Amino acid sequence: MKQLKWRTVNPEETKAIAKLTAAFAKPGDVLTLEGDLGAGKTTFTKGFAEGLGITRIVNSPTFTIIKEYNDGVLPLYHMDVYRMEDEDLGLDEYFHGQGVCLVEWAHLIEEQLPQERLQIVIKRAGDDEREITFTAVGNRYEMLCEELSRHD
Ligand SMILES: Nc1ncnc2c1ncn2[C@@H]1O[C@H](COP(=O)(O)OP(=O)(O)O)[C@@H](O)[C@H]1O
Ligand SMILES: [Mg+2]
Repeated sequence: MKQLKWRTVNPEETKAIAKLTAAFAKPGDVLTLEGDLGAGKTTFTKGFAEGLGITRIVNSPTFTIIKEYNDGVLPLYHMDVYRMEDEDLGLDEYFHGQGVCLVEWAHLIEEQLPQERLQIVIKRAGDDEREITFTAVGNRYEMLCEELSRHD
């Protein structure tokens, strides 16, 4: 309900968690993603997009900050603020829009984030092994983790 944890040994397992998470996404959800470069934040997003029914490739949006995908069952607003110091962008319309936001490196703009979010931390744990921790902030995300673990 408040925290969930997984360990994965390949990118497909990481996408599989994200795929399932997307079944419980609702308009206005904001998911944050943290971890090293190469940890798997964008890989997670690729599986999340599969879960929403998006067929086109979902690649790292590092050099545009934001990428929109509208063909899924819910609009996906994929963000990476790694390069924000070089970018105003009005991320607020997306955060409180009718889609779902996945925000890589979100803590770099902590003060612009909505107070409530689902925080996803991807930690390296050996070669192709990752440890993924969901931390729910807000009743909505406690609700979401409730459903996810029940159907997990
Ligand atoms: N268990 C795993 N989960 C996610 N990615 C993995 C895993 N094992 C190896 N990888 C590889 O690590 C890289 C992660 O890339 P990416 O998702 O772009 O990282 P980030 O967005 O966090 O910088 C990919 O090349 C992926 O193939
Ligand atoms: Mg990335």
